[PDB]
Amino acid sequence: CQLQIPEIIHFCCDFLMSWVDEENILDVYRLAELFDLSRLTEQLDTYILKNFVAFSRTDKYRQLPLEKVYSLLSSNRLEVSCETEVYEGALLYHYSLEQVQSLHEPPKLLETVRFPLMEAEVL
Amino acid sequence: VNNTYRSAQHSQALLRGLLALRDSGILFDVVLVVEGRHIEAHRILLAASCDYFRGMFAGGLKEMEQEEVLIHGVSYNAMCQILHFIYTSELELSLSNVQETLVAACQLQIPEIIHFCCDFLMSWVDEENILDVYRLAELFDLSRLTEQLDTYILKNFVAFSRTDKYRQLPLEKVYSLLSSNRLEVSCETEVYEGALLYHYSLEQVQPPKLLETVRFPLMEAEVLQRLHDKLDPSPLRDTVASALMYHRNESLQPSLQSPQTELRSDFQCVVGFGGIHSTPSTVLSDQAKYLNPLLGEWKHFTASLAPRMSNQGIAVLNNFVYLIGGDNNVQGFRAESRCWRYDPRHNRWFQIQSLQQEHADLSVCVVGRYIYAVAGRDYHNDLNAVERYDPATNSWAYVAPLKREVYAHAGATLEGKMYITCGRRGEDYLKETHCYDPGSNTWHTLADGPVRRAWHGMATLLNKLYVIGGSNNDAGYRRDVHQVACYSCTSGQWSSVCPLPAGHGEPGIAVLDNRIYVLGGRSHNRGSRTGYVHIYDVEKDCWEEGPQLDNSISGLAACVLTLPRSLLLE
Amino acid sequence: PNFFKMVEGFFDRGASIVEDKLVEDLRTEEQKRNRVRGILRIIKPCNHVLSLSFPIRRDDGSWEVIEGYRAQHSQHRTPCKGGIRYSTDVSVDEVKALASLMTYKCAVVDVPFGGAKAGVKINPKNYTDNELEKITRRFTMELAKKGFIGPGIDVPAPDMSTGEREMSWIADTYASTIGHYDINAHACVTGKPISQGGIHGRISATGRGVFHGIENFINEASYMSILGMTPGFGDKTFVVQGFGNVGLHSMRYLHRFGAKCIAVGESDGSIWNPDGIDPKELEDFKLQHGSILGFPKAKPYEGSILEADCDILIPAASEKQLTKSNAPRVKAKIIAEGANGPTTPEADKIFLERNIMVIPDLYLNAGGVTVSYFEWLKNLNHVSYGRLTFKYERDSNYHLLMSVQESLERKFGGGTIPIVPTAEFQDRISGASEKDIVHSGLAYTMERSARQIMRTAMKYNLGLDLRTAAYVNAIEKVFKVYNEAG
Repeated sequence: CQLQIPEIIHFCCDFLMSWVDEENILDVYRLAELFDLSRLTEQLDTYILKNFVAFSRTDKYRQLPLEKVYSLLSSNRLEVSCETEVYEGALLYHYSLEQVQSLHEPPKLLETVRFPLMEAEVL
Repeated sequence: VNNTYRSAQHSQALLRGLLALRDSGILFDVVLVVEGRHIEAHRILLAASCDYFRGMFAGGLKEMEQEEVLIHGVSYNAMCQILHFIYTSELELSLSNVQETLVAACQLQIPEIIHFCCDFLMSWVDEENILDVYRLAELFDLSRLTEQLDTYILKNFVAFSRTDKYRQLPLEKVYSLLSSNRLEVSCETEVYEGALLYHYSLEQVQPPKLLETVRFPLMEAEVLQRLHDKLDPSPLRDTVASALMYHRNESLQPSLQSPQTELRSDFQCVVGFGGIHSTPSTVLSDQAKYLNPLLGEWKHFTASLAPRMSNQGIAVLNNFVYLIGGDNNVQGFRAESRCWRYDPRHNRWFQIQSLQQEHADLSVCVVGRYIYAVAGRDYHNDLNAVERYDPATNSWAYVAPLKREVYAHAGATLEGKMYITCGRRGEDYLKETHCYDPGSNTWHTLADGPVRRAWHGMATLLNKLYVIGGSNNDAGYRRDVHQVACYSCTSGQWSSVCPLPAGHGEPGIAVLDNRIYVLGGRSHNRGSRTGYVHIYDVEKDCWEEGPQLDNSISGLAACVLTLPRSLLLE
Repeated sequence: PNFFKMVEGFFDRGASIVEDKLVEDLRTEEQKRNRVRGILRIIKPCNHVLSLSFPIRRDDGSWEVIEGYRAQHSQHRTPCKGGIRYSTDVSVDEVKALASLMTYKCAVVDVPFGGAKAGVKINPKNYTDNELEKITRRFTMELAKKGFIGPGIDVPAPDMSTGEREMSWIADTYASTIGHYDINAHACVTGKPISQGGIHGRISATGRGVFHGIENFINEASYMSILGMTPGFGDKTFVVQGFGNVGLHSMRYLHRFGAKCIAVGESDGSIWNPDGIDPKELEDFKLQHGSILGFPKAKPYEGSILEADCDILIPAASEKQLTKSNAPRVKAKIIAEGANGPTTPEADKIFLERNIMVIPDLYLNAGGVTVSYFEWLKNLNHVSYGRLTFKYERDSNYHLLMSVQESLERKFGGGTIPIVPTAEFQDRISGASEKDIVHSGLAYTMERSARQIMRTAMKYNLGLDLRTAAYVNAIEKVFKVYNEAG
C-alpha cells in the first residue's frame, strides 16, 4: 500500500481471504481495520455476507460487532433462505450463542426482519 | 504459483517517468562530452529513446562501462532524428526526411534502421523518386520487401530494362517467381508473354548455374510443352512423355507412381463430403467445401462437377486410395453406384471399374502388382465364396481362404503401417479374437486378448495405434473397461490412452499432421450413430472443441484433388 | 414413449407369454383352442367411453361449458372402480389407459371390481367453492342419467386433484335425486369423510400398503440370496424421493419397524444425514413452513439423489424418473415403485441385466383400492366393523386367562397370577377400533398377493422381472373369470 500498488495488494488480500483459516479469524478483522485498505474492507464484508450462516453456529458471530451486523442485515443485499434463519441469526447477534444453544428483551435488530416476507403459518 | 499481471498502459507511464527524470535535471550517472556540447540527460532514457543505441552503447561490453564512449559514423542528423522521435513518440518517414535518413543510416551500421527506411521508401515510392528508392533498396535490401521489389521489377521489366533499380533489385526472388507455377495469375496467355519479355530481352525473342536452376519438369508442363518444343534441346522433355501415358492409366494410378510424381504441399485435412449418413442427421452431405487454415472455416464455393461418391472406401497408400464397392450396413446400408478415388499426386479423379464383390473397410497397401484384400464378404452377410477384389483390373477370381474367418472386418494402415487389433465376425461379437494383418495376408502370432473387446475407437498415441477401453454390450453396461491392451512393436512399450467414448467400427482412417480426429462413432445406448464428434486426448485429460465437420457421418471417404478457385481464395 | 403405448406393450408381452401354456392348461375339441384366443383381444379395448358437455350458471351471471370424460374398460365384474381428476391436461386416451391399468390393478389383489377413470377439463384454482359445487352436482347428475354412477354399476374415488369434500357432494346429490329409492344410495362413492360414512385409516392406506409390499419381499430367503441381504433387521438404509402422502407414511412406518432414512428429496433441493432423519421432526418442519429447506441436522446434498448410495429406493414422484441414462449410475439394490410408472421399459432391461430387483407399481400401491373396497363393503353392511364383536372377544379372552389360571393353581397346591395380560395386549384391548381391522385386512391381502406373484414368477421361469409376473397373473385371472361364462 505504501508503494501505491492496487493490483498486487488486492490480489494478496483476495488470496488471504480465500485461504483464511478458522483459527486466524482474529487476524482478518484486525488487519482490515489497521490497514484501512480500499479493497480489503469490501472483501471482508463480502465474506461476512457469504459466511454469516457458518459464523452463526460458531462464536465468530458473537465476536462480530452487533451494530455492524444489524446494519448489514438491514440492507436488502444479504443472502438469506428462510425467515427462521434470519430470526435465529438476529437472536444470536442480540444474545449469547451458548444461551441460544433470550426473547424477554425485544432488541432493535429484531425489527430488521421483514415480518410480511415470512411464511403465513410461521408468522 | 506467483503469476505476473502486466498492464497495457505501462508504456505511457514509463515514457512519462523518463520525461520527468529528463526534465528534473538530477539522477545523472553517465557524463559524456562530445564535440564540445554539454547536455544533461538520463542514460536509461537516452538508451530507450532510440532503438540501436540500447544495443550499441548498453551491450554490457568494456566500452559500455567507461566514462567516455567512442562513436564513429554518427552525424548530427541521426541525433536530431533520435531527439525528434523521442519528443514526438512517432516513427515515420515523409517527403523531406527520406533521402537524408537513408544517407545518414549508411554510416550508422544499423541494419534495422536501414530496413525501416527501405520499407518506408517502398511504401512512398513514386515515379519522381525512383533514384532515391533504388538507393535505399541497395543500402538495405530487406528480406521482407525483397519479394515485393522483385514482383514490381518483373511486372515492369520494360521500364526496368533502362532503370537502375533492376541492378539493385533481387535476382534470386525473380528467378524463383519465374520458375514457380502456383503464382496467382488470371490468364496463361498474356502472362506467359510478359514473363518471357521479363526473363529475356525482346531482341532474343525476335557456365550459368542460374539457367539450370529452373525446374521445368517440376512445374506445370501442360502449358510450357509448346514453348519447350520450340526451345533448345533439354533433358526435361522425358517427364512430358512419361506423363502422357498416365492419362490412360486411371485404374493403375497408385501403381504408376513416379519419382517426379510426389505429392505437392502437405494440405491434408478432413472434407465433409462422401459417405452415407443415416444417423443422427437425416441430411445427405453434398457440399464439397475445403477448410482454409488462414480463414479458419470451410467457406462455400462453386463445387461444379465435384466428385460425389457415397459409401466409398478409405485408404492411405502414398496419397492414393484404391477401393472396390462399399458397405456400411452397421450404421445403415445404402446402395451406391458412384466410385471415386483420391489421388492428390495426379490432381485428377476418374470412375474406377466396379468389382464383382463389394469388399471394403479394410487395409489397402500399395505392394505387388495389385492391391490385395484380406478374404471378403457381402454387404451385410458372410458368404461361402472367397475371392479377391481387383477393381483396377475388374477380374473376379477365386482366392485361397484366409486363416481367420473375418467378414466385414475393420482394418487400416496406421502411420503408414498395416495393423489389426482383435476382431469381430461382422455385426455379431464373437469369443475368439485373432489378429490378422492385411498387409502380410497371414495370421501372424500376437498377444491374445484377455478381454473380448473390439470395435473400439483408435487414435494416434505415442506415434502408434492404441485401443483403450471400449463401449459394447459385452460388459453388461455402458461402463469403461479398466484393462487397456495395446501392441506397439516399434515402441516396445504400452501406450496409455483414455477410453474411447464412441466405438470406431469400419470407419475412415485419416492422418492430418499426426493429429488423429474422429468423426461419428458407435453408440449402443442410443441405438444409433454418434450425433457429436469428440476428441479425448490422453495427455490433455480434457475435452476440447476440434474441427466440427458439416455432416456427422461415419466412414466417409476423404477426397483430395484440385480445389476450386473461389475455395482456394477463401 | 408416452403412457398409453407403455401400458399397452405390457399386455402384449403378458398375453404372448401366457398363450402357450394357457392353450393346454385350460383345455377340457379338434384343437381349436388357438382360435379361442380372441378372448385375449377382447380384453384389450375399453368397452365404453363417454364425453360430456354441460353448462354452469357462474357467480357473475355468465355461462360456460365444461368437457368431461369417463371410460369403462372391463365389464366382467359388474361394479366398476375409478378416480375423478380435475385438470386441464385430461384426454380420452389418458382416461382409457388409466382404466385399463386399473382393471389389472384390481385383479392382482383379488378385489372384485372392474375398471374406470374420469376426468374434467377444468382448473380448480380458477373457481371458488360455489362454482366447484355446481360443477360437481351437474357432472354427477349427467353421469347418473346415462348410468355411470350406480352403486351396483360404477363407483368413483378421489384422485390427486380432488378430495373427500367433492365426494361428500357427489354422495348426497346422488342419494336425493336418482337413487332416492335405493337403500344402498350412499354406497355409490367411496372416499367420503367419516360423518357421511367414511372409513378409518383411509389416509395412511397407501403408505401401509407400500411398507407391507416391501416387507413381504424383504423376508424371502430365496429372492435375497441372489444378491445377499441377511434382511429384515440389518439396519438397511433407504432413501425417499418425493415427500407426498405415500412417501411420508411409508417412511414413518419403515423407520418405526427398524430402518434408517438417509436422504429425502423433492422437486426442489434435497437433504442428507447419515445419522438418520426423524420422521416426526421432518413432518413437523414441513408442516411449519412450506418445503423442507433448511432442516436442522440435514446437510443440503447436491447431485442426483437417485444415484446416491442406499439399499431401498422409493421413487414416489412424477412419471419416468428413471431412464436409460440414469439406470447404470444408480447404486441402490431394491427399487420400490411408489408411483405410476417411475421407470421406463428401456431402463428395465438395464436393471434386469445387473440383477437389480424392481417391485412393480401394479402391486405396491394397491392399498388405496383395497381400503376403498373395504369402505364399499362397510357402506353395504350399514354398520361399522367390529361393533358387535369387541366386547364378546374381550370376555372370551378374559375367560381363557381365568381358566388357565385356575387350572394351573389346581395342580400347584400359593396362588399364581397369569390372568394379567402384557402391556401391549392390554393397550390393544383397551383401544380396539375399526382401524385395526382395516390394517389387518390390508396386510393379509398384500401378503397373499405377494405369495401368488412369487409362485407365478417361479412357475413361468422368470427371474427378477416381477413386472411381467404380475401382468401375467392379472391376465390369467381375468381370462379365467371371463372364459367360464361365454
